Amino acid sequence: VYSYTEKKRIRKDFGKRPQVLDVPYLLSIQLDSFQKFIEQDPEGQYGLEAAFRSVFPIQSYSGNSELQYVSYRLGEPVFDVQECQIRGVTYSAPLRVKLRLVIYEREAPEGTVKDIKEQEVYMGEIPLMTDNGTFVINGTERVIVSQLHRSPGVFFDSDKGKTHSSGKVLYNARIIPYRGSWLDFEFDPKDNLFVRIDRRRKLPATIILRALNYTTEQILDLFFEKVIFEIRDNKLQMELVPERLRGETASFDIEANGKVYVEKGRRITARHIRQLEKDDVKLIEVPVEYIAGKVVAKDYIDESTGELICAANMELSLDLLAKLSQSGHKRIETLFTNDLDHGPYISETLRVDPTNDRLSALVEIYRMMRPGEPPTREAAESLFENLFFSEDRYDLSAVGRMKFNRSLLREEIEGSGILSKDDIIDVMKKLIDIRNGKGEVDDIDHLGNRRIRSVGEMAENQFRVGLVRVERAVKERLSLGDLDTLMPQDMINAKPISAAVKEFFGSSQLSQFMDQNNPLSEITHKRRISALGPGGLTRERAGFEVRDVHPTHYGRVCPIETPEGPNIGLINSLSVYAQTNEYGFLETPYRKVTDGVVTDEIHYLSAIEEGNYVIAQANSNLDEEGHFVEDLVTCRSKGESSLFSRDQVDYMDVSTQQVVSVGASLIPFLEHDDANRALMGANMQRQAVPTLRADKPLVGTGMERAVAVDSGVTAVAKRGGVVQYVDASRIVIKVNEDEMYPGEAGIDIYNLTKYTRSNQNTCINQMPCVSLGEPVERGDVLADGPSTDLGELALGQNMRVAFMPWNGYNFEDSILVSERVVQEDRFTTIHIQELACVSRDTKLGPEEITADIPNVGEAALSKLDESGIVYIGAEVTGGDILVGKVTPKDSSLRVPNGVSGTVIDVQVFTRDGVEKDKRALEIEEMQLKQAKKDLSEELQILEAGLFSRIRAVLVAGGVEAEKLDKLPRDRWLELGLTDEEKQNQLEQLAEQYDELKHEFEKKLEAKRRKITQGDDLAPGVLKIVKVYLAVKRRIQPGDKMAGRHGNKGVISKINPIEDMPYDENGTPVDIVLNPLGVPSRMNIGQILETHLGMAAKGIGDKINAMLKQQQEVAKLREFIQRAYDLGADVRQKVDLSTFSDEEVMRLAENLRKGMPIATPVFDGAKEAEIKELLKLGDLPTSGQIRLYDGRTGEQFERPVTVGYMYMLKLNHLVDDKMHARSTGSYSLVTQQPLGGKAQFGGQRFGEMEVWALEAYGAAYTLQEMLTVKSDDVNGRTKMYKNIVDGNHQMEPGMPESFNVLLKEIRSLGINIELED
Amino acid sequence: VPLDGGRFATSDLNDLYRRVINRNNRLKRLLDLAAPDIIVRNEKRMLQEAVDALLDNGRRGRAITGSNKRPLKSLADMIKGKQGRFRQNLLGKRVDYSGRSVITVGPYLRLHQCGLPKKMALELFKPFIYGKLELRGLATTIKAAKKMVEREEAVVWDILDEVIREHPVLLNRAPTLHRLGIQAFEPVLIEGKAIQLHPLVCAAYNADFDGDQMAVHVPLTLEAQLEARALMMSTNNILSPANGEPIIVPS
Amino acid sequence: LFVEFDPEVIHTTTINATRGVSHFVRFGASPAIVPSAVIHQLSVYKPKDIVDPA
Amino acid sequence: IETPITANFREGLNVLQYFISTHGARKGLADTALKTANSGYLTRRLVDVAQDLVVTEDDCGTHEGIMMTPVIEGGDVKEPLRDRVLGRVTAEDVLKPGTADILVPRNTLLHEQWCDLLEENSVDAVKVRSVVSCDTDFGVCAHCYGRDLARGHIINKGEAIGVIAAQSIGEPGTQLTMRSSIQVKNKGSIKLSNVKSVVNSSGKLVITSRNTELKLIDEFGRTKESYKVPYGAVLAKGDGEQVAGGETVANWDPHTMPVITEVSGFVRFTDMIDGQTITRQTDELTGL
Amino acid sequence: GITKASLATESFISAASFQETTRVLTEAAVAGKRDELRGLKENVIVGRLIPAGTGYAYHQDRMRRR
DNA sequence: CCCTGTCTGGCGTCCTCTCACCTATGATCATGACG
DNA sequence: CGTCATGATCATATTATTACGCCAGACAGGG
Ligand SMILES: [Mg+2]
Ligand SMILES: [Zn+2]
Repeated sequence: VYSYTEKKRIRKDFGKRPQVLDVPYLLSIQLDSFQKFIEQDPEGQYGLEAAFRSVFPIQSYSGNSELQYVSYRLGEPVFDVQECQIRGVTYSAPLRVKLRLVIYEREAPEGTVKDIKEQEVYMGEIPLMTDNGTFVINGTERVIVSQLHRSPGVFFDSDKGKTHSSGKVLYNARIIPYRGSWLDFEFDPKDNLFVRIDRRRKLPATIILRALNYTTEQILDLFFEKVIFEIRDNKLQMELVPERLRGETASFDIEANGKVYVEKGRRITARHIRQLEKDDVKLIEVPVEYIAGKVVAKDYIDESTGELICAANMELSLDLLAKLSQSGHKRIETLFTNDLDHGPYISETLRVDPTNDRLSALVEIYRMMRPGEPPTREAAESLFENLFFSEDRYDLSAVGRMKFNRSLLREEIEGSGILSKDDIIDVMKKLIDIRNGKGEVDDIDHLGNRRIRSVGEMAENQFRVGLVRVERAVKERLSLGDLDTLMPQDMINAKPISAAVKEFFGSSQLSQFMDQNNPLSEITHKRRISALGPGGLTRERAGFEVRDVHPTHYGRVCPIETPEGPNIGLINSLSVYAQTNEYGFLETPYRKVTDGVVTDEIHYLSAIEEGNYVIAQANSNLDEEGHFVEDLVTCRSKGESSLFSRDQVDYMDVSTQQVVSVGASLIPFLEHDDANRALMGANMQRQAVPTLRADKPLVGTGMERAVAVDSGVTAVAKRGGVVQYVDASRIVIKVNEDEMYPGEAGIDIYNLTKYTRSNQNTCINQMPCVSLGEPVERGDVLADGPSTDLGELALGQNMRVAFMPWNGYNFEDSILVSERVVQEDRFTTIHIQELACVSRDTKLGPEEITADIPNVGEAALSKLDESGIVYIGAEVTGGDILVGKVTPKDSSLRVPNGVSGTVIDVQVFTRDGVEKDKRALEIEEMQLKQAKKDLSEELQILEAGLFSRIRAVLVAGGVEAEKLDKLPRDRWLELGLTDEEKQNQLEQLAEQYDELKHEFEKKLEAKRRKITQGDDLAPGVLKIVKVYLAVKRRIQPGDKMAGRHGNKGVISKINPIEDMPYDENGTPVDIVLNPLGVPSRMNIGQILETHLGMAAKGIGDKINAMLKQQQEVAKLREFIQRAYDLGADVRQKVDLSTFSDEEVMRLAENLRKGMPIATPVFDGAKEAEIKELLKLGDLPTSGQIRLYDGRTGEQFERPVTVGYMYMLKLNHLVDDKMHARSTGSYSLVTQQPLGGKAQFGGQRFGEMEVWALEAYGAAYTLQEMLTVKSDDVNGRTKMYKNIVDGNHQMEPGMPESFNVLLKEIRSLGINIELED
Repeated sequence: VPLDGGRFATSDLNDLYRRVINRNNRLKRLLDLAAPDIIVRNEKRMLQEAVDALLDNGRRGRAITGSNKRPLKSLADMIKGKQGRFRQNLLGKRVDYSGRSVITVGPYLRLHQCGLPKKMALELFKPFIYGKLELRGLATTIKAAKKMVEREEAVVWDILDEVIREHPVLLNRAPTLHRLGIQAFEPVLIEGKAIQLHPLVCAAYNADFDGDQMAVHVPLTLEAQLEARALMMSTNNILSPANGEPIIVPS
Repeated sequence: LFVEFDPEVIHTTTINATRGVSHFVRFGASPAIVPSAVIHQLSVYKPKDIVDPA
Repeated sequence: IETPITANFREGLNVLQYFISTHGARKGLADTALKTANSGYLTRRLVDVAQDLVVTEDDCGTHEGIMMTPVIEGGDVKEPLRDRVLGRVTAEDVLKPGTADILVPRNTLLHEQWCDLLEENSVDAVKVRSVVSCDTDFGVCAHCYGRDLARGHIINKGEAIGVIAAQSIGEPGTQLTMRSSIQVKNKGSIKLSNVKSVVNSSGKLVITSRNTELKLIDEFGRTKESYKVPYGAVLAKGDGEQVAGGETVANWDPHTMPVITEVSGFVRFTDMIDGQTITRQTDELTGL
Repeated sequence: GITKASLATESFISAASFQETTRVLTEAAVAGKRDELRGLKENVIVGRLIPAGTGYAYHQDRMRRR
């Protein structure tokens, strides 16, 4: 079955793979993150409650006072979104917090407080998010963009190759906390182990192991095994486990049990280890040279002298053995220090250590942190407990503790946010294991190590920084005042909190201005994974590897939609199905392929769970049950594609559209384009402009409805029902009774957004697309937006294209367009410019906006009214007067030189106290009248719905067929009816009606207050006049058009109609492209799009022929059914036998300008299907029509390719780039011309052009190019007199900026001069 | 500079000089009223560090800032590097009598001429038109001539066709790589708003027509017209200076 | 300003309670070795007049 | 990747093949970005080191120039004599091998007719005057530069050649990239250079030098093959002989450095004391 | 090398318009070094004719009248 | 004094176009209202 | 008439780090 707007124009759909998971709501990152941020969240985390429970309770400097936390609450905003964008306020909500003050007594902090006080306090204004997913900061709609950064936890990197120039790789182990001090363990080419804290000075690593109160005996107990030597009657025998001897060449003949095992000069084989462990050999015999370099573990003391025999971690010599042998020790514990197995890294590290106990280690750490000051044991304890071991200054998140347990092979993924002793010891153990040769290092670009922050987490962090500044103020006013007399709003002030959150949302590196000229550009700017910003890398520094697609971007981050230029691969765009995990990583759906059958359950995999399993590719053929029809199937195991068996697979992809993003899944035939041209096509499809009447794509991907409905430019119905009143302003839906609340009678009113300014100076319009009396369903479009049509997404328009060289006018990439295109007004885009004029406050008095103006006459002032402001509707030229303004000297606002327009909307804002003039009172009466009429129509329309409910209830149960309309309509309650649900319902509707009456009274009073009041404004401004010009820019030689595949081009000549190549029917082609761009720039998808567009228009022409002849619905039903079946096993399977002879005529009314065809991305329409659809129309099979010429009237040889391509106009127009300057203004500090176009400036004759004129022999051209034309002021006035008198001659002089160089060098101690 | 809001976001130099004069006046007052023995030392350290912030900020240990993270600009940051007087103001300058627009093809040109709009040719060539007006006697002063060419009356297009005729312009593509990147043409007036540029010539600019933009300059003096005709004309440079290969290869 | 505390208290970690002091007079890692002479000399200073900035 | 892309753009590409194509494409785009970033700075440093050198005289008056020979990597001759000695003033006047007969005088610009007359007589090495061996104080004379490139005649007195030179080198920096025996092909006489050779017992010619360079002199004088010959290599031929095509004339071992001798006699050990100077390591699984 | 060959000149304006300006101006400050405009880029700085094309004939005239 | 490692200074394309942003917080003084 | 509270206007610089990389030349560490 189909929805009623899907019976208007049902898009033909090729495609073979039956879908199982539809496209999710495309704005779920922004909305879900900010819903996670601001919501009443119990059990502590996440949200604002995490900040308010981690920075509170503020306890004082031993004054026994404490400011603890209760709850919070956000009130309603004073301004809704529309008034906020008009006036210019933030769209914020006040953050009320309930704080409590308690004050303890003397001698008992575990005793009773004498007095508490709990109260409401005001702090900050956090800006809310609109339903589109955007913020309104100062009247300009802004987006905060998700950041891709390093995941907190341990990270074992390897500084490969480059250091020490000898190939010896290093290994470092960066512990990355979420908030606190970093910690980098590393090696050096002497194989010592060095710690460092926050990239500061370097210490040997075991100095922190003493700082955790470990003795050296315990350190060697941890980081090494033991070797036991027993002195038993002969040559100091040894306990030997032969696994340590795997490949070691002994120094003697190892024999045991009267049997020679190992010979001198040979090594111990593995089978000799098997012999020694099979015979269970324990004690072997060593020479005196064997313990010549063995390292003792613990301290041995002589019992008689009370001295030290040998210190810990010391090699043993002959005299040390002679001392400890005669003291009474039979057991000797040493360490195993092999070449391959276990290096003595800990032992060499302890030999570099000068420290000896806990205190000296804490002193040295306190000295490397803060240099050159007296340490004290209390200060060293406090610093080292506040580096890693305190809840305040150090905090891994849950993400950090998960990565730190997972990368150390733990079990519990839950732990504390602070470190401990076992954590650092496990980091050093894993680092030594990586140095020993077992285990692997971790790459950086792997998406199991890249977390995604969003709006909620970054706003929480900035709010937390505001709170630690305010706890740095409250720890102030709390123990330095008189108690009890103050309340907790005199202490805490809202300036740092609001300053921090307002600086983050106002100007950050990630809170950026929304590129809004297209529904696609909105919905793909909100889905952006930027690597830049705070905590990430920078553009002009890094690098190589991060600008490259890793093998685990498959289905998380789009590989082909990224901006080319200085930041490729850093401004990644997130894919279609890609959600965000609980912790912040990326996850993507798959289908659990149990042992034979592809089960239709979806199952979200992260980036590290994907690697262990094995995933089938998306388009693998399966026969109606899930059984894979091949016995070799293409899969990918561990980041590496291969060919696997039938039933060793564990997952299949969901749909074939999931590698790409929503920018580059509206490209039909994407699998035929080379990836560079698909990148340029997706980026230019983002850069489109909305035309006047947007049409549709004939060749789409079916993804248009998700991008249109799941954005916020169309007016989606909330509750379905029957339309009651359509208008260009408003739309009224009457809600069906099986969707309807019992109370609040309810018929909905959609106030559309008519002609208003976007951010890119386009024209964001909404047009109603429903008829009257028409049913609508829940979840359905009512009003099309900009670049939409019937709920689809129509960016550009589809035109008749031919690929042929035509007389050179399409030489490199140019485009040649018939005048039939510009006559139909079909690229005529509508732009809106906002021109502001402020009435400031200066000396000699304030300014005047009135029209009594000097130096002007009738010809200027005829287009102004009697109070200076231009009319609404006056079509002005470039350089007239819009607002007349004179200062205590003409300073009237003028149209900037070049642009026409029609003044559509004038706003006047008045700072309160200033006298409103007659036009400001006219606008006040106008908006009073509009708001009065609008709220009165709200009351009338909802009262009409309420009375219709009363009529619907009184059909039964005491019905009065004639007596109902004899009495006035406001008394439909006291009629004959007992105590039932109906009199209860009439009482509830009377409650609703009296609520509407008193609500209408109070809301009209509040709206008169909002219109009548002034507005807070800039320091020293009287009134602001804003005027909206509405230019209509058509098309001309110089604009940029482009298709959807990377075929760019400046349109080069707008030919007449007659010159166009026509065919043997009569129709001229509209646009003549260039064929030579196809074999080099390998975008072969545009030719398949051209042929399938010609097939679509062939079906449309046959419908137009079968309908223009007034044929009955039977033949239309026949032909539309044949055009909708037409293919292989497909998904569509429609039938017109359930459309009932009236929808088929209206569906053919919508198909007569062409039949829309969906072609999904990697499961598209093959060549034979295009041929069979070109055979259904009577077009030629090869797609090529023979074409005549317009000039000569004789045939082009070798018939050419025509069809329809869907081409977009880009907003790089030519009357926005063109500029010229004879003599304008000059800069102030260096007397050179200004830069730019708005400032009337000159083009920079840069350095390489100076080199290119030195490279010729042009000497006078360069002399006037940098002395006369540019800098020397007396030289250029002499030049201007000489040019207007006909004498071409220059008096050179000196550049004045060289005198500026002399003054800047001379302002140092340097004495530069000019000799002779 | 005023920011038109009642306040002056000052330049960094006045901040630096203001810091030196504050610290110096406080040091004069502390040497006046006697320094507390081993005391007249911290203030001189502060003065030395403020002067070292003024002459070259950031060369001594951690630099200063006004707002917020960015270190502010001393004198050596005005002479050195990019954004300084050697590379931004003295070796490459901003230049009057110049303009820029988007290029296009127009293959009906001879290779020594390029299309150029009527609006650009009227705004680049203004004082030539003023001179021809008060030399032919169609405006008494300069102000009547300026208002005539602002209204664009029906006679100034004949003046403009009489000043373009044998007068070269310099076309320039924005990444000039080698010396064929600046060439000189003789303009032809075009109804429209783009620069029609001969196709063969676009082998030397490495310029396609997918939105490229080129800038035109005007040689004012007489010797510069002769140098843009004899040395830099588009017919003269047909061989590259890298080898003997022709640069007019048909593309 | 002159302070006297370095026996076994917070040598350099907690300036005061809050307020906003510039620093600890810098001049090296620790404060300049202040001997027992200037302190006694600054026990009764300001023996001039109002002086001031004219 | 060991499993290639068996699908072209006229047919489809499925998802993994298009993903691997994306690996290649984004690697290329990032190469072009950072490539331009280095290329512009290379042009800057070259036009700032040259910057000053102006053709300021008309004849320096020296003779010593560099020797232009065609480059020989060891295969086909890559850059011939006509494309190197095109338009540059000769250092010493070229005498054809009819010795004491002058072919060109010693100050003649070698334009295209003279280059064809060089190619006909098969001239070995036209010694020619270079800019680096000039004599002009504070500048470069006109004759040592050569033809005015981009024009036909000799260089004009004045054209700044440092700037056009630095632009001509740095301008193709956008196009550049960023990140057993001797087998003969042709036939001719055999030349050896810097060789110390001796006769083995087999009758061949063995070599006692690393600095040996083999050359193939053709029928008219020049050289079409050159081969660096290693130390102790064994030739199947000698000097001045004649070979045929496809004939490997030399063989050696790239793994072993041969310590071959000159005189024929017994071998004894001098200053070779066992245990210290030489050690006893018996090859276990072979025997020798 | 070309960056050291360009920083080691007898003309401090060329070596100042190239890389580090601080070291070049301090060395030329304490040495009392005296540029004489010596070629192309110093004359591009100071605003006069290049001694390459037509300005080469002008500079031969100017140097001959010295 | 003769290496050999560390440290801190230099440097990292051109041209153009668009947009926002460029305090707020605390203390003191004056005026008005209430007792 | 006096005192207290509230509102408006005017006045200055932490508030209490970590994701570039190479080359090069001087300064110093180890022997
Ligand atoms: Mg291009
Ligand atoms: Zn010479």
